[PDB]
Amino acid sequence: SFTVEKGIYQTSNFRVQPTESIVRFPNITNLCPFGEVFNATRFASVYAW
Amino acid sequence: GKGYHLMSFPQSAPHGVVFLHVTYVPAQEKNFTTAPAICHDGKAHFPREGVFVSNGTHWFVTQRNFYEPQIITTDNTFVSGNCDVVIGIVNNTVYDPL
Amino acid sequence: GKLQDVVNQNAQALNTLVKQLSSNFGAISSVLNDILSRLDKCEAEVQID
Amino acid sequence: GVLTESNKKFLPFQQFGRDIADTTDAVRDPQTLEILDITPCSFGGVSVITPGTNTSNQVAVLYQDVNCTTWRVYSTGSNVFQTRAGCLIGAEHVNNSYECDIPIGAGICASYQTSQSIIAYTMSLGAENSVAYSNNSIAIPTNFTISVTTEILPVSMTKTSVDCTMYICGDSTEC
Amino acid sequence: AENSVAYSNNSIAIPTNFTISVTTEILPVSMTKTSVDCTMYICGDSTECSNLLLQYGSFCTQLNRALTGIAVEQDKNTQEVFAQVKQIYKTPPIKDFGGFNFSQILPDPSKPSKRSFIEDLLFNKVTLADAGFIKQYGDCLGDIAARDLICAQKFNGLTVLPPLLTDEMIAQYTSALLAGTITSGWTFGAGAALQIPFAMQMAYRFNGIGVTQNVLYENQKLIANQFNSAIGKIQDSLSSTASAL
Ligand SMILES: *[C@@H]1O[C@H](CO)[C@@H](O[C@@H]2O[C@H](CO)[C@@H](O)[C@H](O)[C@H]2NC(C)=O)[C@H](O)[C@H]1NC(C)=O
Ligand SMILES: *[C@@H]1O[C@H](CO)[C@@H](O[C@@H]2O[C@H](CO)[C@@H](O)[C@H](O)[C@H]2NC(C)=O)[C@H](O)[C@H]1NC(C)=O
Ligand SMILES: *[C@@H]1O[C@H](CO)[C@@H](O[C@@H]2O[C@H](CO)[C@@H](O)[C@H](O)[C@H]2NC(C)=O)[C@H](O)[C@H]1NC(C)=O
Ligand SMILES: *[C@@H]1O[C@H](CO)[C@@H](O[C@@H]2O[C@H](CO)[C@@H](O)[C@H](O)[C@H]2NC(C)=O)[C@H](O)[C@H]1NC(C)=O
Ligand SMILES: *[C@@H]1O[C@H](CO)[C@@H](O)[C@H](O)[C@H]1NC(C)=O
Ligand SMILES: *[C@@H]1O[C@H](CO)[C@@H](O)[C@H](O)[C@H]1NC(C)=O
Ligand SMILES: *[C@@H]1O[C@H](CO)[C@@H](O)[C@H](O)[C@H]1NC(C)=O
Ligand SMILES: *[C@@H]1O[C@H](CO)[C@@H](O)[C@H](O)[C@H]1NC(C)=O
Ligand SMILES: *[C@@H]1O[C@H](CO)[C@@H](O)[C@H](O)[C@H]1NC(C)=O
Ligand SMILES: *[C@@H]1O[C@H](CO)[C@@H](O)[C@H](O)[C@H]1NC(C)=O
Ligand SMILES: *[C@@H]1O[C@H](CO)[C@@H](O)[C@H](O)[C@H]1NC(C)=O
Ligand SMILES: *[C@@H]1O[C@H](CO)[C@@H](O)[C@H](O)[C@H]1NC(C)=O
Repeated sequence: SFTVEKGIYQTSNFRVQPTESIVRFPNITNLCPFGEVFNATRFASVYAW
Repeated sequence: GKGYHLMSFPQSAPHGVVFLHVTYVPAQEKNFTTAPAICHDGKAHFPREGVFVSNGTHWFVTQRNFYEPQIITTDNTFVSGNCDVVIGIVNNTVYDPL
Repeated sequence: GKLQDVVNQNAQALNTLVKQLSSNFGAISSVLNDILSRLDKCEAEVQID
Repeated sequence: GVLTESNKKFLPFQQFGRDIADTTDAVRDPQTLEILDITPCSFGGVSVITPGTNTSNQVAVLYQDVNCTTWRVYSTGSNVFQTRAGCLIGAEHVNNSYECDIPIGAGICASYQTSQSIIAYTMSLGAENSVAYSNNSIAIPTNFTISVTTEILPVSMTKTSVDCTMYICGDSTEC
Repeated sequence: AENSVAYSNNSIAIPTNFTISVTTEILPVSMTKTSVDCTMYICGDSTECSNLLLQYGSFCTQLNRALTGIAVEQDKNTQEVFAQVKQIYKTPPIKDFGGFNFSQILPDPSKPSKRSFIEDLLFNKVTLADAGFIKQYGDCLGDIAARDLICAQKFNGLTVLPPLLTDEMIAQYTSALLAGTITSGWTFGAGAALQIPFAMQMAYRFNGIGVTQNVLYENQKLIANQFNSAIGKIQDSLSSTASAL
């Protein structure tokens, strides 16, 4: 409504906005063995995977 | 309603009822000096209904909720025991019809 | 006001019931006709559920 | 959320901690091996005290659970008074005691009085008068008044009926 | 306990004495006023969740309307129970009520609050969950080690609003009721308070229960002693057990 009668009204609790964003990942730099997994000269049989 | 209830009147309102409570509210209080009983001939007198009051000199017996003083008389009070055990008892004469 | 409260409470309850028909409740839409017109009988049953 | 230093001791095979609500409390920081406690940054109730919007557009904000004696308040401005119910911002404290108009709480009420402004005050329980009690004094009424008081009581409410098929499935056979 | 009662058509048992018995009855009047925030409970801090919740605004308005009604109801309950009289009577400085002792059930001026002795015992015998209504953000941030339940409630949007009348003010109302009752009897309820000596008030009360008012006067000291002993018994009882409240 555009009109509010006399009284006291509960509103949403006090909000604090995030001031900045951070990202924390483990300290590692090696690339995963994509070549050894996908570029493998010899794949295994399905029964012995 | 506030005060002693005399009688109520009902009225209908939408989805409800309205009671007009006519009640009796005492209005004009006045101070008096009083005692629980009076010693007449060594025997204490207590009101059968009422209370002893005094306007300074004389002692009357009056009803509880309205100042209607009456002369102290045997038909206004009743006797029980001597006039020493009672605390706050006073001295006064108890009239008798003659 | 004690009786006007009763009248207003009943009227507001019914109006709230009418207003609450605009919720999706997880469905793709809050309107039966929209669901039945864009979806076949197959998943229209899931949404109408 | 807010990250703070934690005294929790995680086992070597643990990375997160959790409430009874299973929301994440503590996290082992992956770079430096320390435990950080996570907390929400939204906290504390807020109430708005207003007269009618046609009466005025001013409002006083009661921030419960904040001490105003920087702050977790939208705006300080002026007239910052620490009530027992919270921190009232936008209302002028007065030393008088009136009847309650807008109950703030904790024995504090607010009203809109005169330059018009919102005032806050401790309510008045009533007129303070004693009685001249004595062991040999009685007050007796010499007159009376007949008072007619009104008492309103609700007796019934509107009888309602509901059709499921027409509310849930209005004019839809498949529904 | 089985107890057969002797009966006959020409036999009657008449009392020859009496006891003034003071009993305690406890009644809840209000409960905690509570408020709920859908956004902060259902959707902790995510904006996506609040955007999704935007279509249930009617449901949340319904919930908060019901809770606000409950809160106003609690305030009205306390007001109607305790604000019977809007005249704050105060007891006279001299306490001469014909041997009756009201020290335990009257305000103590030598305490920060004006609660009586019995009121102090009662307030000490109930452990309030909140014990206050100011829980600052710093305090909840500084006790992450201790799993405080109030902080967990308040971080999910569940707040407890303070009651309108504080305990000191309800104590003031009760003290006014005591003062009016002992200084004027029932008259202060039925309009303006009319003073009457307490012995004569008790005489009226005795006449009310169908025994002549004299027996009080011939037994005023005994009745006062019995009342004092009963009050002391209540005081001792409330200070020993925990199931009373
Ligand atoms: C009512 O009258 C009797 C008359 O005897 C009073 O009794 C005397 O009171 C005086 C003062 O206390 C004593 O010195 C006498 O010894 C009493 N005489 C007897 C026979 O009792 C009595 O005091 C009067 N009551 C009041 C309240 O004054
Ligand atoms: C008791 O109170 C009533 C009114 O409350 C008094 O009646 C009034 O008396 C004055 C005296 O001239 C009149 O002018 C008024 O018109 C009366 N009012 C009504 C409604 O009738 C009455 O006099 C009082 N009686 C005593 C003994 O004090
Ligand atoms: C009515 O009961 C009370 C006891 O509750 C009696 O008062 C006791 O009387 C004896 C007499 O020796 C005293 O030893 C006690 O100290 C009294 N107790 C109290 C609290 O006063 C009283 O006597 C009985 N009434 C009658 C007529 O026998
Ligand atoms: C009424 O009962 C109390 C019991 O506590 C009597 O004793 C007093 O108690 C109060 C507690 O509020 C103390 O402050 C006083 O020091 C106590 N006085 C004494 C002599 O013990 C009290 O005396 C009784 N009232 C009367 C008039 O005797
Ligand atoms: C690299 O990893 C180690 C341990 O994981 C950590 O101590 C160090 O801070 C990391 N380097 C940087 C620049 O953060
Ligand atoms: C995979 O094999 C092809 C052909 O030798 C080569 O061009 C490509 O660079 C290889 N990719 C990776 C990730 O090793
Ligand atoms: C009765 O006495 C007291 C004290 O003198 C006084 O305040 C009061 O006004 C008196 N009552 C009336 C009706 O005048
Ligand atoms: C008390 O009342 C009586 C009779 O009405 C009268 O004779 C006497 O003068 C009055 N005394 C006082 C002090 O009013
Ligand atoms: C009433 O009080 C006064 C002073 O307090 C005293 O002189 C008088 O003796 C008392 N009367 C009775 C019956 O106790
Ligand atoms: C608000 O105040 C104006 C007068 O200034 C009046 O016309 C109007 O009816 C009022 N509206 C409400 C809801 O009180
Ligand atoms: C915090 O609020 C309470 C409420 O009375 C107050 O006593 C206290 O002084 C406030 N804290 C400080 C440092 O003033
Ligand atoms: C209110 O009363 C207190 C204590 O007497 C005083 O410090 C203060 O200045 C007063 N404020 C106003 C506006 O009267």
